[PDB]
Order: sequence, then structure tokens, then C-alpha cells
Amino acid sequence: RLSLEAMLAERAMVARQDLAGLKRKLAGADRVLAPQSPEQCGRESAQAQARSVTSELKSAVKLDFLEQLGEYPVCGILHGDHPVHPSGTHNNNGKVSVKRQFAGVNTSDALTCAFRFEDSDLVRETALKDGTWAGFVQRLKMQTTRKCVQEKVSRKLLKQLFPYDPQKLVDVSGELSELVLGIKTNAIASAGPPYWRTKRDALPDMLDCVLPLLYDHIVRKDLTTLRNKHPELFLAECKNKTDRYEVESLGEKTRPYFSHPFHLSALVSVLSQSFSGALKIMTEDSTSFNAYGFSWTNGGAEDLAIWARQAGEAGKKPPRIACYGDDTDIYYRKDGKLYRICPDFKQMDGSVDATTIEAVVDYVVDAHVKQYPTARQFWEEVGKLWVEMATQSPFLIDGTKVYRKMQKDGLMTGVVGTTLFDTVKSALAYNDWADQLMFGSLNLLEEKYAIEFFKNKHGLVIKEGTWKPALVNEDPGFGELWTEQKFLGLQLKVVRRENEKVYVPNLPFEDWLTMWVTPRSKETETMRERTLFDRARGLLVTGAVFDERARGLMGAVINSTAPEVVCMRISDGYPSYDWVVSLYSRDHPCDMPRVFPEAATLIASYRKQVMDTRVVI
Amino acid sequence: RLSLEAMLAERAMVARQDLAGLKRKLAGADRVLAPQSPEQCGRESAQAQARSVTSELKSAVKEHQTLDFLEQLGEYPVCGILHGDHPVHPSGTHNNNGKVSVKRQFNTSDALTCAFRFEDSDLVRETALKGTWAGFVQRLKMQTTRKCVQEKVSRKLLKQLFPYDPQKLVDVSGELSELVLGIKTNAIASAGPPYWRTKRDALPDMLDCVLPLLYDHIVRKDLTTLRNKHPELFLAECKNKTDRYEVESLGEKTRPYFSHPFHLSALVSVLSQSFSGALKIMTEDSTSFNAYGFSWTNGGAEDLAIWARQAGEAGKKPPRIACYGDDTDIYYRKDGKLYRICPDFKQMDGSVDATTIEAVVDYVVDAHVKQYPTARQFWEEVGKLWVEMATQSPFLIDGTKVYRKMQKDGLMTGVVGTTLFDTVKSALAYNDWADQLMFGSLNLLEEKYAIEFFKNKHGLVIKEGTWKPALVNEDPGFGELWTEQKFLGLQLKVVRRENEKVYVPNLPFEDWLTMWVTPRETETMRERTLFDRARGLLVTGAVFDERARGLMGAVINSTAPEVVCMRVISDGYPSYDWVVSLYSRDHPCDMPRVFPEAATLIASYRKQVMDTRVVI
Repeated sequence: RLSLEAMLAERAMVARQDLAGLKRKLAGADRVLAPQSPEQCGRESAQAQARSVTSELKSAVKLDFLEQLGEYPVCGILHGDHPVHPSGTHNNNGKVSVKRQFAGVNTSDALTCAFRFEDSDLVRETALKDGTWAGFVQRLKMQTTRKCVQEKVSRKLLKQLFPYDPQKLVDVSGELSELVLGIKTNAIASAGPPYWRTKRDALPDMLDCVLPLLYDHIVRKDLTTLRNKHPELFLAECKNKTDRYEVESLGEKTRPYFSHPFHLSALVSVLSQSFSGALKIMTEDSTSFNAYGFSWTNGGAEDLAIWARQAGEAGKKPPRIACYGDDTDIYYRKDGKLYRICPDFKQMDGSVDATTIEAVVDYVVDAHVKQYPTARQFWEEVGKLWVEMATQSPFLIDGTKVYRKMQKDGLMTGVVGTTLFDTVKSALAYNDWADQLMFGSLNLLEEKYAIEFFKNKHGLVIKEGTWKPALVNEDPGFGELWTEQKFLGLQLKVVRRENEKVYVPNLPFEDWLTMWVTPRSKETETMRERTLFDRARGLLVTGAVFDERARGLMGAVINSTAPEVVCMRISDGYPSYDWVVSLYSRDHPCDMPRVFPEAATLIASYRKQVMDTRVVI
Repeated sequence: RLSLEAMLAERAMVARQDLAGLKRKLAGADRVLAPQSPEQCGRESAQAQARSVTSELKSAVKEHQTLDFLEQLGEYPVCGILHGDHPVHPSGTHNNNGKVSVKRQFNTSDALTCAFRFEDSDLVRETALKGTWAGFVQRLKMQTTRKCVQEKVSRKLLKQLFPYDPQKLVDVSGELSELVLGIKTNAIASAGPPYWRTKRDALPDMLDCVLPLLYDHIVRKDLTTLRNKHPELFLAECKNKTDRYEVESLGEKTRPYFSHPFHLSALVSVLSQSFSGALKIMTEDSTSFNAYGFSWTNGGAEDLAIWARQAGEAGKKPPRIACYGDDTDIYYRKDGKLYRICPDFKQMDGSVDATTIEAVVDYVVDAHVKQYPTARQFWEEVGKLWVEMATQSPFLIDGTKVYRKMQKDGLMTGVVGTTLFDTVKSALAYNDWADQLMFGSLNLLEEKYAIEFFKNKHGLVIKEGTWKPALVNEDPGFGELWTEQKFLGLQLKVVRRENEKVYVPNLPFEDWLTMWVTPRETETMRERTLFDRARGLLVTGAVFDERARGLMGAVINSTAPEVVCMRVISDGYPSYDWVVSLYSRDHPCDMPRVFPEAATLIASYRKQVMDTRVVI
């Protein structure tokens, strides 16, 4: 027995798979059109301008530093019917291999849209802003060869800067496989060697074959044997992966990435993800220097302001410092006036010293094994493995040659805990920075002295422009900005909802358009239209809704995208001003307003007619 | 993004669709084997036994009536209503020379084979032995021609006998389409004319084409025009459907069923299903004569016992009478001694008078339109349509000839409210019966006098054997029965859990085996059907009969692991402890899983115990 609504919903889900039928069912559908900027150009003209800039830009596009280890044999581990290393993949004469992919980034689809609905001039300029083999190696060299400063760090200092709740920690004393089942990762991401499959496809092989083998050798202290017998089990894969690398920049850059094996990453992820849950951010505990895990939504932006205004006079009282990897937010007072600095660090990953990494892993491991003392020995061995993964893991750039980092110092970007390690290093530097301030070195507020201090004493290079101390709008009227500075890539601003003020992130329209234009078989036509649609929704949610011009451009793309792409398998909602303001406020979560309100019924071949039983005659 | 456990669950669901791969993953799976009776016969030896009895059974089945009793209304044209690219009447079905037509067709050894192997061959033979077109016509004739007596019925009497909670009533004042979307029906069932498709396939066409047209003519009082223009919209389809018409017979019988159109059925279902929710059963309110909606589970069996022992002395105090369609449970006291009668009415549907049908339709509508007065007229018109459906709907038995019932009296089985209509008729009879008892006509406790009362006064025929009053074991010792009589097809029994007593339904193994032998295309589906049927009987109380528990457990254990854990899904078995927890007031729990670790195995994962608490 099934309700007619349920029978209709079931039909809707089944009919969503046919894009052809979706067009027919949604022909004259009522559409909730979002705010849209008027069309500045024609279709064929925005296409032509886009093609021009794309071609012109694309025409401009055209290992002894590493320790060189031998070539690695493919591991012969067999799980039932199939080898854990698939036959005919990443195998050159019995030795593991990899092919350089120098990848496709979709840049002309977004360019066309921006040309049509925005200024042709401004679109042209912001577009002109690469990562080939040469650039990849240079960036690799810098990261792996940078000299670092070892930091004076103790467990006590790490308890102050990074408080945690011990009761919130996962009971790591229980069975390992259940623990590994609890961790979350991207199923489509590569599992690495020896699987060379997606984590989803390789999950059985890892969980019942490789990881048990790893565990048995850990507990017998026989890990050296495993390295000789099956060396692919510990090998990583260096790739050039386009991701959101500097926290200061929401924009995506293509930089070296290290893909460690699934069994190693997952086993370490137990500790990492558990610590993330228990770790406290600056708003929860004032002592924390930690911003890792801070979200602007559900009042986070307001809480950052509340926490920032508790800063004290430099010298007399403690400042407010929050670090999220490379990016940090500093709040101090001079003669009772709130000041804000939003400093950033260049490279960062290459600048993290090995005593910090060892201290973070010790801190994480100690926390778990303190609350759950029955499993001390095991995870201490896991901690040693984490350090190997972060510093000296063997990796495969191109071909069959295996490489290793010559210096222990320097972080292997992409290891579990990458962002945590960065956060700790920065916090350690800025903690000492505040200590010298209380000592009586207030010159360190000035750009010259500060940038020198962090380079000399803590081995960290401050990005030019980021040390620009500015006065703060502590009591901001409707529409005003906190400061023009960017923390976590966004500026804090105040917006009006009824009579209350809602703290929300903002950026200038120029930065929004740049993010729109930045490029990110792999070739499908209808997929292209959905990509532009979801990116527009995403930018709107991230704060482009608050900039007037940006709202129009994103709103234009939302309204331009076909009903078939909007309601497909599926989310068919659009970010409205009102919804986005509720997101960043302490309001209970809401679902996005639906673009096509009558879509649910229409896709189930039902055209609702209103039959009124109330007014009857 | 996704937890590794969640990724494995996704793998589990996707891999269930491949039954071939299921056995491979489930090769050496640990199975929780249910209690099972030993195999008395060999595979093909019991098979031959089954085949033999099968043919001999057909030797009795396989070894006349006119149609003039019905009013003959001629041929109905196929309705030309079209929605978009496709007409509401599909091309090439149920249509001869432009006129609506119907072709109807007027051997299941699988269960017999299983019963032959695991139980005594003789008893299987005997229970197996215990009429197509001709039988259908005679049964049709009976219900349509039976003489009925009109009942003295008012809303006042119906409020006493059938209390409801008005706040539980659906807001019938709102928009109709939302209201009809809320009703629940069988999607695989036939939508009837003119769709001639499953309700699922016809649901859009009904909702956007036919139902609006109906509503537009309803509000214009122009329904007569619609009947003439498109007569197939009001036509029903009489068929021989294997269903549970007799509620005392848990077994399915093949009897006449009337399949009304979807738009008519769904529109009326709004009121009927809404009233069903608000209706109160006998345990909830002692004044209620209503047993429709009674469930034995969650203490229902005990709740019936508690309510029944509240009966009073015949004459001085009011009895406890509960009616569920034809079946009724009567409790009275003589010298302080509890007695139980379990009477049934034969035919029943044909014996329900039209003034009763009209009064309940009034009762349902009045309830809705009193609490929600703004839609008074509309649902009053729907009520007029409801009465037409229960009494004088045109129907199509075989071929193109249309028929109608000659008398308004008599219920057309299959209309919305069928069981409610019958329940009310019975309640009216037993209320007057109780009035005669309090007045001083206690001679009606005897079978002879009572049957006369119900035939003469209320036009109701009691099948002989159903009126055999028996003393009741008010406090039944562990294992003992309430009485040997069958209410709602089952006997009440007491079973022991710890020191507490759990009132549970029971039947003799013979009756359990009978239900096993009577049923209703691909081989693996057959094996799954046997699995679910065995589980169902266990849950219905066959777990409590020793022999029946064994045979049912045998079929469960015989079912292949691929068939047990497949997408239907449900991979659990009814255990003794689980079933007692079901019928008791225990919070609901899930069935014990046949293969406990199957969930992980289907995702190609064998659980590893790797202990982090290791000493090293």
C-alpha cells in the first residue's frame, strides 16, 4: 500500500534519468528567476570574445635535488581472484610506472558566460593571469629543498595553543577495522599504490588484504621486512593536482600533491579525524590559536568578531591570534583602538620543520593514548609511520624512478594532517611573536621588523602586502565592512535582516569574477552546463550574493541554464539573498528555494489543477 | 565526503541485484538455522508424491447458469478522452468493434512438495483434497438477488456503536488533489476502466485528466451529461479474484470482486481512509461494537482478553460484542460464567441493505463536514457517488455486455468501505440482539432461536457450527487456549516468557497446513515466495504450533542464501522469542537475521579482528 504522492515521487526519480523527457515535462514550468544583470553582449559575440582570449592565453603557455632510489617491483599480493595491483596498469617490465599528465582545465565555458552578462573589457583583463612540467619541477624543488628552523615545542605549549576535549576523542582502543570504517574520504580519489584504483573500488582489497598484512607487521616490529618484500605498499605518488592550496586564496591552483597509499592514509586518518572532532577553535576556547575547522556559517562570522574584540593593549594584555594553516588573523589594541592584521606565509608546506611534525604527531598520539591507555603501544607505532609519510615517504613522479626527500624538514603536501601541521607551525611562531610583544618589543607590529622576525627566528616568509595593520570597525552599521582585509580568503561585512545585523563574508566584484574565470575523456556537453550552474550557486553561497554585480552574473547563469540541467540526477535549488543570510546566521538550517516549484509534480507527468472543495456551489 | 562504512553499504545494495554473485559471496556464510522437522521423504520421492496428488486433485476440480438475473444495459463505447499523445484508453486492449470488451480466464505443487518431504505424506495427502465459471455466476447471482431487511439506523445510534476521534479526521476542506494524493492504494492493482493499466501507470492520467473532469461536473451538477457522453468512466469490472473476503477464513478464496474506476475509488477513499484513522476499536472504547482495525500485535490479543472479561450477565448487564465484517466475537455471562460465541454470516455482502449503506455514507460525510463545515456540499455529492458505487454501478463480467444490479439493496464487494459496510450491518444486528437480551428474550442464546432472529429481523444467515457457545478459560494456564473457537480466523492462546503470560494467536497444525497448501512465473521467484510465505505463517502464530513451527522452519532453512538475502530487502527469520516480543507490549525490534554477517559479505568484505590493545 503506497500513497499516490509516493507513487508519483517514485515516478519522478525514475523519469529524472531521461534528459529528453525532462525537457517535455518541464516545458512551460513556472520558473523562479533569480536577480540577473542585463545582457551586455550577444550569444555569438560572447562566444567569439571567449575563444579569442582562450587561444591568446593558451598560446602563452607554450630531478637531481631529490634522493634517487631504485625502481620498485610491483607487489605480487593476490586477493582471491584478482591481484591487488591490476594487470596491465602502472607496470613497465615488472617495475611500477606512472605517466606524466600535463591535465585539462575548463576555461572557455565560464569565460563565455562572463563575456555576455558583464563588461567585455573587465572580463578580458581579469582572464589574463602556468603549471607545465617545468613549473611543476621548480615548485617541487622549492618545497623539498627549503631550509627550515627547528622550533622549541613541548607538549605543554601544544596544550595551550591547541586545546582539545578528551571525552570527544574516538575510543581508539576498539577494533581497528571498525575504526577505519569510521573515517571519511573522497571515494573517487585515487587509492594510490598498489591499488591504482579509486578508493571505492579498492576499499575491499585494502580492508581485508593489505591493511591486515600491514597490521601484522606493525605488531611484530617486522615493518622492515614488509618494505623489502612488498615495497609498493609504502610508495606514494607525486602529482600536479589543481586544488585550493593557499588558505588565503579560495582560488584553485595546480601544485605538487602527494598521494599516499590507502591503507597508510586510512590508518593514520583514524587519529587525524578523531583529533579534528575534539580540537577546539578560537571561538570555543579563547586560549586556542586554532582556526582549523572554523566555518563562517551558523554565526561563525559573528563569533570571529566577538572573539576579536576581546583583544587587549599590546604589552599589557594578550592579543587575539587565530591560525588556519598559512593564513592567520591578528587583533591587538593601541591606546584602546582595535587593530587587525591578516598575515600570510609563502610556501609554508616546505617551511614546516621536522621537530614540529614530530611534535604534532606526538601530541595527537599522546592525547588518544592518554584517554584510552589500553592501546598505547600500537598507535605509537602508527605515529612513527605518520612521520615517515609526512617527511620521507618514497614517491613516483614520472616513469619508474622512485625518489625521496633529501632533508627530513619540509612537509609532503597531501599527507593526512597537512593543514594541521601548517596550523601548528604558524601558531608556534605567532605565540613567540606575542611573547616578545609582552616583553617590550612593540616594534614587531611594524612590517619591517615583523617580516624579519619570522624569517630569522622562525624560518617563515611573510607574503608581501599581508602585513598591513588597519583600524577595525568594531561597531559596524548596516552594510559596512569589518576591515578590507582578507582572512580565509574573504572579508567580513555586516548586513541587515529586519532590525538585526548579520555578519557575512564578502569580496569585491573583481575577485568574484576572477574566481569565476579561473579554470578548474572528461568531455560532456550537458555536464558543461551543470558545471557552470553549480559553480554559480557555490560562488553565491560563498558570498557573491552580497556583491551586487556578482549576484547578477551568477544569477544570469542560474536563469540561463536549461530546466533539464537544473532538475537532473538531484538538487534543483537556487541561493537566494534571504537563504544565504540565514545560512550565515544562527538560524536553523533551511533548504534552498526551488528554481521550479512545480517540478516535483511535473517530472512525474502530473500537471496539478486546483480543485477547490471549500468554495462549493 | 563518504565514510568507508557508507561506501560499503552502497556496495552491498548494488551487489544484491546480482543473485548469481550472491551465492559466491555467501558460500560459507554462517547461518542461523531455525527449528526444523526432519525430512520424512526424499527429494524426487516427495516430488513424485506431490505430482501424483496434484493430478488426483485436478481429477476432482476438472471433473448451465443464465445471466438474466442482472439488468442488461447493452454495449458501452470506448471513451474517446485523450491526454496529450496517448488516450486514457490504450490502443488494442479491451475493445472489440469500438465498444468496451473484456476477456477473462475462469496448479501450485511447490508448497505441497515441501510439505510432503518434511511432514507425514498421508496427512499432506488428506489436507490437500480439503468450480470456475459456473460457480462464479451462481455466487454473483446470490449476492445480487438476496432479500434484505432495512435497518432502523440513525447517526445517534451510529455514534454510540462507532465512536470516532474528530481531531484525527483529515482536513477534508482543503484542495482535492492534495487530499487524493494522500490516500494509499495498491500500485500493482488494476485501475479499472478506462485506464486498463496498473494504478501506478494510470495515476498521472487519472490525476490530470479524468479526476478534474469529474470534479468539474460534480460542482456543476452536470454528472448526468458526463455519464451519457463518456459512460466508461462510471463502469466497473466484475472479476473472480483470490482474496480474503471471509474474515473468519484466513485462507484466500476466489469469489466475485467489483473493480471500480480509479478516480471514483480514490475520491471516495479520501473520506473512507480518513474515517478509518479516526475510528475507535472495542479495546479503546467499551461502547464501540467496532473491531475493524484491531491488531493482535503489541498486546492486542491480551487487550481483547481484558475487554472480553468485562462482559456482564445476560439480561442484567451489557455484553461485550465486537464485529469485524462477517466474523463477530460475543461474550456473555450466566451465573458468573464467561461464554464465547464466534458467529459468522454467509454471503453477507449480498445481505447488507441499502438504508444501512446510505446511513454510514451519511455518517462518514457528516463527521467530516461537521468538523470542517466549509466543504459541506461537495463531499455530500461525493457521498451520493459513493452510494451509487456500492449499489448500482454498471459492471463488465465477460465480453462487452454491461450489467447492473436489479435491486439497490446488497453491497457490491470491492467498493471502498466494503468491510466497514458489513461491520455496520452486523453491529446493527447484534445491537438489537443485545436490546432483546436486556429486555428479557434470553432464549436467543440458543442456536435455534438466534438464527431465526437474525434471518427474520435482520436478514442475516448464520452458518451452522459458528453458533456453538463454549465456556471460556478466563485465566488460561500456560499453553491452554481461551476457547477452541476461531475469531478473525485464529484462536487465542497463552505462551510462557520468563514467568509472564503472553496472549498470542494460535491454530491447529492441520489448519496451518491447509493455508500452506492453498496459494494463488520464474523459478527463483517461486523459491522466494515460499520463503516469505513460511515467515508470514510463523508470524501469524504458526511458530506456536510445534509441528507447524518445524515445517515452516524447514522451508526457511531450505531457501538458498542468494534467495534469502536479495533485493525484494528482508533477510530475517521469525524466531520464537521475536514473535512473542511482537505480540507483547515490547518495543518493536527487527527480525533475527538469518545470516548475521551477510551485510559485510555482500560488499566483498570479510570482517577482520585486529586488536589495537595488543601488547607487542
